[PDB]
Amino acid sequence: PIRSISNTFNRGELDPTLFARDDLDIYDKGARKLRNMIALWTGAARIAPGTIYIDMMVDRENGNAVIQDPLMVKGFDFTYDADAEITYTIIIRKSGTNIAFDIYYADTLQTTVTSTAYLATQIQDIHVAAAHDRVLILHENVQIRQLKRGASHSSWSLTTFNPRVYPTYDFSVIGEAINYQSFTFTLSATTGSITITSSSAVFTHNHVGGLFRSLGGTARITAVASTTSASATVLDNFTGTSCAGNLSSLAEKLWNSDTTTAPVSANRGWPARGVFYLNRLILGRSLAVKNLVNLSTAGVYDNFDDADLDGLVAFSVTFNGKGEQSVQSIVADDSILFTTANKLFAQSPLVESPITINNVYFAPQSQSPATSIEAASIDNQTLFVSSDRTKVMQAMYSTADGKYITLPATMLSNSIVDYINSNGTWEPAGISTRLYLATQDNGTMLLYSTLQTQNVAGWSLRTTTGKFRQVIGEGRQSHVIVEREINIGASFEQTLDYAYLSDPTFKARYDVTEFFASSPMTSAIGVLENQNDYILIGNQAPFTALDIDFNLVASSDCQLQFEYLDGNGFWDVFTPTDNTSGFTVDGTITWTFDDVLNWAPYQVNAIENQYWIRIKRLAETVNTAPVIGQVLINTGNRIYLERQSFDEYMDSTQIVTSDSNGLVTGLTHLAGQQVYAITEDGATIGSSFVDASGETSVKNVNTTLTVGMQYKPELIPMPLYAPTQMGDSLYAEKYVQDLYVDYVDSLYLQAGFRPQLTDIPNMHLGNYTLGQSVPPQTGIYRICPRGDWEPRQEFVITQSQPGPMTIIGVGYNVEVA
Amino acid sequence: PIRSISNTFNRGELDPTLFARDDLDIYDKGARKLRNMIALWTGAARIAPGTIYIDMMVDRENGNAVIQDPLMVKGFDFTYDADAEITYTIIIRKSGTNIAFDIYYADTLQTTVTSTAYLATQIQDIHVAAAHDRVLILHENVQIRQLKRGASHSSWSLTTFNPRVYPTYDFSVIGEAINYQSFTFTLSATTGSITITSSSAVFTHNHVGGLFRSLGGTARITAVASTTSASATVLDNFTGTSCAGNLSSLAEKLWNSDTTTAPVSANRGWPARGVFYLNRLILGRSLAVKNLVNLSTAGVYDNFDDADLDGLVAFSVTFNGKGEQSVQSIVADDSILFTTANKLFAQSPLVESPITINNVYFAPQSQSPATSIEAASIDNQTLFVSSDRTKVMQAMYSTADGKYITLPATMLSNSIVDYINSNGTWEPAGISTRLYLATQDNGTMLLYSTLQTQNVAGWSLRTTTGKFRQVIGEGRQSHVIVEREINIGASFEQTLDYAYLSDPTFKARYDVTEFFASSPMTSAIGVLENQNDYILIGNQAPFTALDIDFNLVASSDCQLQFEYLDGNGFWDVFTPTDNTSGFTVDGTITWTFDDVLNWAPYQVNAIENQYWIRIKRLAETVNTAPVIGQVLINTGNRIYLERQSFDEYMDSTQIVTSDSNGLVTGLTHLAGQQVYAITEDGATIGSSFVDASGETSVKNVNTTLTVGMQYKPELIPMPLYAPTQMGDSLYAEKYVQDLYVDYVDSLYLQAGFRPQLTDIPNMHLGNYTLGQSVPPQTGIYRICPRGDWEPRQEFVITQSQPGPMTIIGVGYNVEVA
Amino acid sequence: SNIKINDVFQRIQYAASAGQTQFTIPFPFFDNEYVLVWQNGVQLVMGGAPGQYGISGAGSPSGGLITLVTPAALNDIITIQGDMPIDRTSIYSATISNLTGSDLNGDFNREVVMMKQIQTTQALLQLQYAPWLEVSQDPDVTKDRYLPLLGSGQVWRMNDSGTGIEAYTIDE
Amino acid sequence: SNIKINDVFQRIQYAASAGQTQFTIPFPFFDNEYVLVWQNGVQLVMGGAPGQYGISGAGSPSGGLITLVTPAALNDIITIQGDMPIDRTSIYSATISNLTGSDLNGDFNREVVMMKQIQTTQALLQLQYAPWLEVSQDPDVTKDRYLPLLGSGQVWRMNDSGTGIEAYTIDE
Repeated sequence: PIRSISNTFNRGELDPTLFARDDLDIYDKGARKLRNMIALWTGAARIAPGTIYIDMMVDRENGNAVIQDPLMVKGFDFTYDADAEITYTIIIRKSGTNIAFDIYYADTLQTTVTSTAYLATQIQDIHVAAAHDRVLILHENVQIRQLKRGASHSSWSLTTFNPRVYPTYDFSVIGEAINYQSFTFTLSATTGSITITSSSAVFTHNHVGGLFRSLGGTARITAVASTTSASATVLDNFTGTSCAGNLSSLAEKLWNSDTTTAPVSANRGWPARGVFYLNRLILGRSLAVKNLVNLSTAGVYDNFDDADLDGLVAFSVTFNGKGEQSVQSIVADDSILFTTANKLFAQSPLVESPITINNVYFAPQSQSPATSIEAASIDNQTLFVSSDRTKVMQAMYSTADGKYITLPATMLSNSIVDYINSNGTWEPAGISTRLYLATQDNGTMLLYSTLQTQNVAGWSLRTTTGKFRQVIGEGRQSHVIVEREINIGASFEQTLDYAYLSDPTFKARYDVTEFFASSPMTSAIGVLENQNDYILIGNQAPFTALDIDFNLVASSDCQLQFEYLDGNGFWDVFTPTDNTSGFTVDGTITWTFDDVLNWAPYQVNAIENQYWIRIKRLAETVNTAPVIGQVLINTGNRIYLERQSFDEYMDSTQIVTSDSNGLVTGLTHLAGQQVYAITEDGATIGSSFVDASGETSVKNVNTTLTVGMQYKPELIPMPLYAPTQMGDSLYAEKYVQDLYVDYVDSLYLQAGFRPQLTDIPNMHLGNYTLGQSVPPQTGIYRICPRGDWEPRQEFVITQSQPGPMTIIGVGYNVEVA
Repeated sequence: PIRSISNTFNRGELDPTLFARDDLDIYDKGARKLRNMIALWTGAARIAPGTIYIDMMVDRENGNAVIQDPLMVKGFDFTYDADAEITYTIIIRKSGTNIAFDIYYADTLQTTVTSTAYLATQIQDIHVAAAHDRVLILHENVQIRQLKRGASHSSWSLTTFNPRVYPTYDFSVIGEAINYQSFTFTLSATTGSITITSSSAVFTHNHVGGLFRSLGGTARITAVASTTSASATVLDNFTGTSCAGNLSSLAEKLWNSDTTTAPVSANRGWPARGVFYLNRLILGRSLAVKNLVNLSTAGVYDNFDDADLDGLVAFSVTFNGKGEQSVQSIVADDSILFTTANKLFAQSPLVESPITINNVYFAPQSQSPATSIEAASIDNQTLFVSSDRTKVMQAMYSTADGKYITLPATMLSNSIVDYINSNGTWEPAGISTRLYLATQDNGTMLLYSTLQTQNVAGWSLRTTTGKFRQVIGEGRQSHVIVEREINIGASFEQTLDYAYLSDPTFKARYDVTEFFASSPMTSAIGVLENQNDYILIGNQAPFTALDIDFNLVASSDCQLQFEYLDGNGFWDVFTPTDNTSGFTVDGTITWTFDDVLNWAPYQVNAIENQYWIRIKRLAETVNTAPVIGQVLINTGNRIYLERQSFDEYMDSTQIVTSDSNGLVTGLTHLAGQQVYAITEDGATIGSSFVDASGETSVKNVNTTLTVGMQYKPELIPMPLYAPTQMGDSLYAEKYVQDLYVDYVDSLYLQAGFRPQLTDIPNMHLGNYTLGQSVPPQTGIYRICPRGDWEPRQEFVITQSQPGPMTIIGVGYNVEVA
Repeated sequence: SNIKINDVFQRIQYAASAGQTQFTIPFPFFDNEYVLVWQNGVQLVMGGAPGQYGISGAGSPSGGLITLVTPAALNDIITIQGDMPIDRTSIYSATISNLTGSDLNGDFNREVVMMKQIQTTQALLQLQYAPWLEVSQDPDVTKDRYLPLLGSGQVWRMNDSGTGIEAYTIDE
Repeated sequence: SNIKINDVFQRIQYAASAGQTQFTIPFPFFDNEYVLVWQNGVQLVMGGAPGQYGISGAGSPSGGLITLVTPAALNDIITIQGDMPIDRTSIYSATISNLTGSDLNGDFNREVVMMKQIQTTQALLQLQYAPWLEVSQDPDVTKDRYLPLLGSGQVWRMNDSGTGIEAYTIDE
């Protein structure tokens, strides 16, 4: 009989291996697909926030050389005045062989600070430690720097961070220095300025500023004359002048990069991780001792004097378990958490522990390997990426277990998780969500909406016309670094994303993407072997030219026919300028955007959202079919900084104004792309192509518009679940008589069973005045999808053109056979 | 009354004694059999990871003498750089009468470090203590060594670990030294260098470096002139020069192997267990005092000076309960956990313990005997093998009970547990599982998938064409040491796994495996007594020759007929070259792989996965039937190192390239085996036999392929459970009308009720282009199994040839009579 | 049908031992009804009554068995032949459906067996000129190959012109 | 295996010229062992010794070539015939995920060649009634089609009743 069921989406996208788990309370709270949308902490699903174009990453000190390598860019945020809403987005970018800091505020480049202390190849290994009023720049091989803001937005200085007193360490304990256990140290006196002499070569120049302890006394070495003689100042008196090597302690400076001053020292490096915790500065993971952190003197952030062993003095913590415990991240949550290569170290928050030398109780909590991506703090929990970067781990203290518990936050959504390379947090104003964001190697971005106490944890996948390379933010705002293609006119750089050969019925698919992408001498493929054969080519972005090199030209004209695939799934013929003359000579094939006016992203055999063109051979007889060595297209890579915003519904948007003819200029960062225009009243008026010069024509003239690229939201609910008296009926034949779409503040919706969907109207005939924009609509729409009888049939909620969208639930009337 | 029921596999394979426990919520979450598969934490079952061949274990210092004793090999992992993904697999192997360390990286042998300090017979008793940058080699009778990596992969050094100051112990307290309670000690002076004189013989040479305490003073002994005289240096002043023996304390060095220097000392041995914990090195379970551990000086890992009794000094912990408490493992989870022979010792994680001499509160927690296999840390818990090796124990702190609670992790899967001899952990990238692995004496490997906060705990059994001997891994990767057989051509070493005599109807089974395996003078058996009698022989691996010794030859030719059993269960005649001439003379019977082309593993009378041959007597009249003394086959044992990988679906795989004729060479480690070939596109193209020279022919020519052995996954769900209103239908007659197999990313599946199964197709006629490999498929397939009406009937999900496989659930439509 | 078809004639003949009942079928077959059995030139029927036989081994590569109900007498001639009718054994949908290698194997194996049955009759039971003889290589020249129908008491005789074979009456 | 099979008889005969050594094979063949060569009614052996032959062109759609070691005398008769076995030893897996054009073409082509070899024998080397003769259209009527074995000095002759062909003894 007919059963009425409903589905909300507070658990996000569920892995396909969960689809038989009807015992879990998540079956009606999740989605098969949640793309370009987020889950609010209610049950609703909202379209993902759009982005606003800020700038293009260039090497400003070398004639604005465009940067096309994502490893040469790494950004971070720095909040300077929270109440005044002053947050700087600082971008570390390549500048020749060195680095530079581009400082942005209010979507504008304020100033640039160069630095020769770092190499362009070290950018991805540069970490920061943001204080209340300055940022420390940390690299394991470069001395700490301070980046501090002056008296204005454009006034910044980058100086060296110099400790008052350096921390010390005895490297012979880990076998990284000379073993002095059999030596004998002789002191000239027990007080004042003395000379320390060793029976064997021990001292190095790095021992200047180090400590010598024996017989209850301590001395600070001030000069090293040779490997067996040094001068020191007595801090605590010695009881004698003869010190056995095995009862003594000799320590050099923990941080140093000087390996040339005689006697030569080892490169001990500098800390690469840090955080400011209460009244101390914590620095750790140096080059030489990666499993050690140092806490500065209480109240003096730049002093690491550890001559004394009691009180508020500076001290060290060494992390050891079973194997490598190199510190990955120092988290200022609760009583400080240390994520390492293997184990998570923390002390119980229920312990009344002051952070001093002899009453810290850091212990190895759960086993949970972590990577170098900095941990995020949000929604009463700590999130960090695992060492293999295929999981996000959640750490919370469990009083019932007496320890911190780590579990995969991606446990229900493993299918959409690629390799993660950055993360951030965002708590947008006016939106019912707490967001954790993480970009991936494949170019997508993970979105995680969490409300832990209310059992809200929903993942979703964000895609764009390009590749996400980094996400930046600590909650107040969110920026992304995106790699996009632009039309570069008469020059050729990129290769086609997809290329197939097909038979006259256009059903066969022979993948030749690698042959077209490779150089002519690497690999080549013969094409158009028979009459009416096809070449199918697709690309993520539109292109207007091909450049073909033949390893073997066709013996006669192939009589080529060109078609493109439009938004209705219809192939339409167009006539390009064919300089290969039917694949008979090397050359280019070019066309204008007017030839491909209706071109739109579409799907061909499970490959979605590509711009497709097919080439058909019409010649009856050619003696020698051509062999293609390489095909290039007239697009090139660019790297952009963009700011995410919930007021935007398009990507890489820009505010423009059209003239009396509807012409719009200044869209160079969108050259060659298909863009939509949205009025200030909130009505999307149509799409058009930006040409290679950054100009496009819109329908509305003399109008201020927002122009950007569509990212298409898609929501596929979970499989129908209507248990009956007979049983779970998880595999029973089912038919959906009625589909209810429940929406709030939405426009341009369409829903149903593919391929024939139903558009949801948003205009009231009889109560609409021409020229006005109908506001985003709320209500319930009932649809007869006309689907099949399969138990795993799919229904789709999507959007025809960019706009607001919020789906609060989906209902069904199901005939359960 | 038709009922719809479903089954998931979150709890793994369940013991047959649980099959009446319908009250438990595990009846629909487990499997009757889960072989060569694992349980993902989503509830799906995935084919177990395959293995990649690395190397064969040989005595490289003795002309590559093949090692055939599993007790002569023991491996361990050592992570050197987690972020660079540098982990070394180090193999301790026999080298003459001594040992050697084989260091592997990137599936390649980097270098070999030999050592004469250890015997080949001591290998299994060698334990390691891995630090952040070096590994300590521990044996109860050999002084500690350090294995440290130099400046490259191939540069390694093995040196001796020498403490700055040795720990001390008074062995007379446990009755292992001379009792001095009635003696009198006289000091020459109370300060400086003194002489300590005893009224009776007490001193030994091991007292050099020991301590003497009395009258509030402490002196370190520096020389022992005789049993009654010693020289000492005063560390804390004495109040007098006459010390009563019962009020004094005399301690020798805790670690010592010198028993010859006068006066002769006892062999106190060296620690055999250790771990690096925070800033201290913990070493324990020495030869003489197995229930004691020593913690080094805080911050100085190699100093064990215990002259002082306060502060950050080195100190000791002694474990006593009711009986023997010898330390088995030192675990760096929470505050340190100590598994012993009887009781688990730990302190509450809720206690703020700084780990100092008088601030440790280790107490006897639950009674839980443990063996010498090192404990594993994974998924917020500690796992360790029990002392009798028949159980895996789980220890967690329960705040509600105020102590650590130990319970059998194998409580629901006791049937598949044999005697465990090693364990490891693995957290593979991209896979929804946290794995604990454990090999057993019978040659199988247990796989434990756990996510305890989500009530995921599933056991499964892994088998191979061979015998697992050890599993190595600490989470980042996993290696196995496997004993496999190879065809050795004209030589004979191994005996048949199974041998039976049968009657003309081939129904009788008379087991004679022991007689064939034993030497001719220990056991013999008469065979082929009557016309049309049989000899049935089977082996885990293929063989191509028999070598037969007769205690009594047949009087006349028996007219033998030979047959082999193929993959369809069909017996096919083949003609070998038998030099016994019908069992009339001692000799060999040989055949080629072409004679047995269709040979495949099969089941004969509940014995599964063997290569079977039967021999039938056709002669009508023989006066004296032959008596067989011993039968050998032309296979020999080898020991391999292999790396487990979830990208492999075969065992002992190797990447090869076929020539224009399909010939493949270089497969010597797989000589005589049956192997499958998988293309780079992921299509299994068939099976073939590798001959004794390591060559085989494949179908695809000029192709790069992966070649390995099949391990067959088998999944048998729990008995049908469809409770009606009449009550539980646990014993009612049931018939399965429909069987639903729900799968993700799978190929080559088959399912149903034995013996006639149904193959699940993975090719779409009308939407397939010839030459392409169909990707792994996702969907639901409905099957009518045509089973019986028994309440406990078995349905099988299995795979016809190697490939990806993931079963997310099984559904039924059951007629419950 | 995941078996291999060997190159074996689809006909076997035996001279029976005294009291023999079991006779081996060395060639593959797929259905019991498609195996013909003669005893001294009289076709037998499957069953359990005296004078009938039982058969096993369908679908197997070889090694089928014929079991006579009544034991054969010495030197009885037993003939076993395969007689599968020619027809399609599969049907494929025009719309997108599933395909397995078992489907293809069943079709090709059964078609190979059908061809072998035709070739077994040609090789063992029919007349042919020796392959090396100088027959006309144009089949339209029917001098040596076309036969006339024989009337009562007539033989096949090449005519005196050497142009064709004609029916020729023969007397004493 | 990605070749066409043309409509060509699987047997060719030549009258050698003086000293001719190369003879064309006009029909496809897949293996050298599946071709039989006769010279004046004596079957030759493949090899390099005198009195033998070498063969090339296996797998080619247009046949190959036979090269005699010893040049042939004038008007020597050279006969070449295709003799592939009728079996199937390479089969597909139960659930194939990759089916190559060569494998699928090979199975169809090899059965076409087998049938062509059967048809070549029955068109060029065997006897048959003319297709238009009034033979009984019921195959169970064996009056004109079943032959008896011939004893010494016997011919096939329709009996006086006109009901079947019987062996008839002729002397002189």
